[PDB]
Amino acid sequence: GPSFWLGNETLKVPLALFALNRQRLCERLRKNPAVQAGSIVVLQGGEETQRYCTDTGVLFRQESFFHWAFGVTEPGCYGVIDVDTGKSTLFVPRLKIHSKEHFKEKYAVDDVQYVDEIASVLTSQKPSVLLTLRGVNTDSGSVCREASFDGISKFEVNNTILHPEIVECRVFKTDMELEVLRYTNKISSEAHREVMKAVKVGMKEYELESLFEHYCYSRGGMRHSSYTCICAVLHYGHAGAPNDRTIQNGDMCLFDMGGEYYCFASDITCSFPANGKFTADQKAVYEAVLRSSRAVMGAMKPGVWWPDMHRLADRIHLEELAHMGILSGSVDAMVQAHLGAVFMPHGLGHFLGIDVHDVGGYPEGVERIDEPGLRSLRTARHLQPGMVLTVEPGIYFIDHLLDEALADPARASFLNREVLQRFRGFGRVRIEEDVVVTDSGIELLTCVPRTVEEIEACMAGCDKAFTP
Amino acid sequence: GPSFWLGNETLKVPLALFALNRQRLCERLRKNPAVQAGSIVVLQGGEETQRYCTDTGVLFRQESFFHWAFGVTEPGCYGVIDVDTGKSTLFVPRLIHSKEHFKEKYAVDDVQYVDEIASVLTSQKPSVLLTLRGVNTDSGSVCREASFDGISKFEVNNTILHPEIVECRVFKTDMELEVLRYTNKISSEAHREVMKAVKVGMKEYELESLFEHYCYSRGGMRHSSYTCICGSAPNDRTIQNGDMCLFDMGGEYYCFASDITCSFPANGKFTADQKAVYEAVLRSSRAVMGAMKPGVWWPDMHRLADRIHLEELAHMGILSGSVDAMVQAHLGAVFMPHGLGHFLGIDVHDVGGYPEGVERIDEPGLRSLRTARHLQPGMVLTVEPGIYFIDHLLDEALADPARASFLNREVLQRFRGFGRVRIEEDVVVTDSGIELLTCVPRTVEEIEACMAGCD
Ligand code: PRO
Ligand code: PRO
Ligand SMILES: [Mn+2]
Ligand SMILES: [Mn+2]
Ligand SMILES: [Mn+2]
Ligand SMILES: [Mn+2]
Ligand SMILES: [O-]
Ligand SMILES: [O-]
Repeated sequence: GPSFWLGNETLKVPLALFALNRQRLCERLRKNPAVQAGSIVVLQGGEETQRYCTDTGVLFRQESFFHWAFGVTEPGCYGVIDVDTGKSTLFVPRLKIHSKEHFKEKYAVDDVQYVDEIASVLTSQKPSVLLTLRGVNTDSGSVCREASFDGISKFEVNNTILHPEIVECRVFKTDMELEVLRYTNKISSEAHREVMKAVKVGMKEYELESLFEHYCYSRGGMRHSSYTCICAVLHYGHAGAPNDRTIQNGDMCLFDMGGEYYCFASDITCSFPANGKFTADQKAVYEAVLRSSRAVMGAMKPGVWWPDMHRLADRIHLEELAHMGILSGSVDAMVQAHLGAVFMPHGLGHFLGIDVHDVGGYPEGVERIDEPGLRSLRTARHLQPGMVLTVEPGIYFIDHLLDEALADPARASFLNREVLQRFRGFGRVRIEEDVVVTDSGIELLTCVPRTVEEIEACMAGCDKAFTP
Repeated sequence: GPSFWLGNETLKVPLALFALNRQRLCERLRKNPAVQAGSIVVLQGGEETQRYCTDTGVLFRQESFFHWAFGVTEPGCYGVIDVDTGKSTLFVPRLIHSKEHFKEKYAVDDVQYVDEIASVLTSQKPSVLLTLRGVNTDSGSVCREASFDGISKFEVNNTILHPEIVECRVFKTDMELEVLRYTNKISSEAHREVMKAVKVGMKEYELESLFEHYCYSRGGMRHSSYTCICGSAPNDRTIQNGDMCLFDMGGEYYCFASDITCSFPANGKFTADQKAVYEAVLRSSRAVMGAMKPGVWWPDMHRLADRIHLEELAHMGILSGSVDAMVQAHLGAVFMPHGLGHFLGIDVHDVGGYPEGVERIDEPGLRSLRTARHLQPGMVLTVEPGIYFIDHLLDEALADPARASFLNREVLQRFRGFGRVRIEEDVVVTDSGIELLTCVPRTVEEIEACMAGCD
């Protein structure tokens, strides 16, 4: 059948991918006892937006649930799925201008109609109930926009059934979806290598962000970054602003960037010395995060409770920080005092898919854990095959977190100021891989240099094939 | 005083630019007979947005009127200006920098937190708050009026400000022109790099990518001014041998735009037909720039470009008959359906093209003009004539006996799928003529030498 493709070396994505998602959603809804016969799923695609009151266009990016179901890149559409038969209808704006037939062929749907006819067409199809999308995103706190059209009031509308079901479908990636996520990770990994090869003392961080974006777009067809790429919030107020810090000798760099292809995300972080040679201290902190990274990846398999992996990373960080002489005392005591969250205040990792922070981390019955570090986890679910997660432990030296710990009698004793003082302004190490949960373990999607020797080799311009 | 700067070779933009804008706005309001003494201008800045219901951030870009007045890059702010004294107060979110930090950074008279805006304005006992509401004549959208908790307690006027701040934006200060010269410099350089890099077989988005990379990495231009048009949402058309490329792209620096279009043969060599069409647009481009000066009516420039295009198309054999008669039948709009050019500034399609008293001309071509004003010094415009071979426009003309007679179908057939040529320059009106901001290869000889890798 047809496939989405941007030519050259970019990935051909069969539109069958979305047909399989529609099939899976219908199969789930058919097994749902509360779904009436003759129900129709109604999704509304995104519309083009402009900057405020101007006619300056904002680059259009399809709404994620609508993309997941249909793969449609055009703004202003609606999409309908008959639950009982699986029949799909795309509604496109009545505006070279393409025919309805052109869109039917392009997207391999069963029917195409114009948007202004949606009320007439649905009336004629006599559905029992329209199933629309409404629910809460547990990362943004926002409520998903329910589809609406002139005349929808004449129909029976249920806005509670669909959201948890289509979320759960998105949580489990198909083999076709994995092929795209492998590709996004391949291009983003190559871009990360290019950045490590290009970085020079004296460069502005945004020069590297630009290079990353150029690699992803020109060689990967990735028009969008998946998320705001982190290399300043400080100097200009938003993560999106150019990071205009000058890279200095002795710096540890952290680049957190990932491109998006056809609305499938990647999210990768590399940490490395600006000048291409790890100091003893840098090697020590870095290899601590490498150790937790690898321990978690080695422990992940179906049935594993994700918060247990976060705690495992914490324990390893604390062990290694103690082996460095930054911390002293009982590691068990440190864990009881939640000392790990001083060095890693964020969650270990999160679902990834069409969204960087993908849906379904906190379905009904799954509770957020009200402890330092863990409260920042974007899911507290148990791992199952088909999930895609980031694994992103880090160690940070953040003054106000350290000072707070030093002011806390329950924590302050564990800290050796004489050694710690040398790590003030050390910076940050984070190692972020993307992985798939398999039937028995994981598959690593990311492919960047990770050991000290591999990183130093990459920055010295060694061919990627070279291995130390 | 302080300046915006992204280091390396990027431009230092004095925050004094925005101070001057505020003063200019107050000077204008003070002359407005409806403006009450003790009025305060209230502007609301943009806020951070996310993609739909996700936590995926959308790259923040400041609202244009608010940027013009304050140069503030942070989301979630307000800014007010005492009309009588010119005193400026910035309101920032309480979140980490001090208010003192923001005062120093933006060279405003006072900084407060946003949650105190009602209390602060109340203490200053204004007659009325002047808020922003009006219609953008390019989008049809209504400007969003500032609002805050407790604003209901104030007398608010939302009619006075818009036309007055729009009018200020129409006329660029020397400091603004410095930034627009810079954005044109970098975008010009990026266009040259694109011309050097184009190879048959490439995808258009590869050149869009290169352009953005040059502007960002070398210019500190994070944003494209507008969605990039890459003729021959990624443009994934393969550049083919024999194609005429059209690349319309411009970077933005600190919310100051640029808008440049280059047309050139994909394979680096103009055919006779391509040279003929291209040099027709070069001729109208140069004729319009030459004729521009204070007092010139912009629609006359549009019709000048039409006349020249028709003359050249007749010379080529595409058309026959009286060019006078052709103009009377609006034949120019078949080949150039859009307006000749538009105001440019903080927005690519900048404000103020149709203030009250200036009417849109209801004729083909001219109705798409984004201004029908007379030119005055300080105005910044694009000059972007083009010739297009658009089947449905051509078909409509061939069906209409008043136009069909002028067209030589046997010659036109050859130009079906020719594509299109547009040449877009950015210029400023001076006391005597114009200053050209754009600096790219333009003659056939310059373009071919550039693409051949010469120099
Ligand atoms: O938001 C999150 O979950 C991770 C934490 C570090 C940056 N991204
Ligand atoms: O919108 C305008 O007015 C010009 C002409 C077409 C491309 N930009
Ligand atoms: Mn990340
Ligand atoms: Mn992440
Ligand atoms: Mn343009
Ligand atoms: Mn333009
Ligand atoms: O991340
Ligand atoms: O343009």
